[PDB]
Amino acid sequence: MELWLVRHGETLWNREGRLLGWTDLPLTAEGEAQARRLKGALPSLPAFSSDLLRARRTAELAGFSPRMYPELREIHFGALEGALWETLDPRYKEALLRFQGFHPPGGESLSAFQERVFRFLEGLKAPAVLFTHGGVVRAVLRALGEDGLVPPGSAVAVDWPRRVLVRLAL
Repeated sequence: MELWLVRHGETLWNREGRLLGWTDLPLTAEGEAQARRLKGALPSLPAFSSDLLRARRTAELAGFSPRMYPELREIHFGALEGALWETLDPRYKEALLRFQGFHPPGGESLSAFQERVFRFLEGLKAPAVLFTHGGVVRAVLRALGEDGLVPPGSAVAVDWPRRVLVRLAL
């Protein structure tokens, strides 16, 4: 199934290297500019979006009218929400880089997070555009044997659950 995964535009914490999960931060002005540049560049397929403001806003500025689904949320960081990556305990930093053995205090385990993400993808019947988060895009790309680091406000199309089709960044 052709799926477009769109990472929302820049937020202040995305700039400052701070963990951003369920904290409902808004897009910065450049984040909004990135979202607007997606309008007309993405296929006009039905859209779905995380219910977090930054994702909803990105969908809107991109010219879409998404349905809101919590399953598309970034992973909840719990007590690590907003945590400065610089002072993050190396134990967490390493687990985040490897994308394994990570369960932030009071947040979601990486296993529960990826299960709800992939479960959601399994429920799609036709190609669609998913406005979501970096963690979600990374989970999908990694499962497909590619690294899932993409820039904010960019998109990647995949032929789930087989391979990646194209990476769109502008």
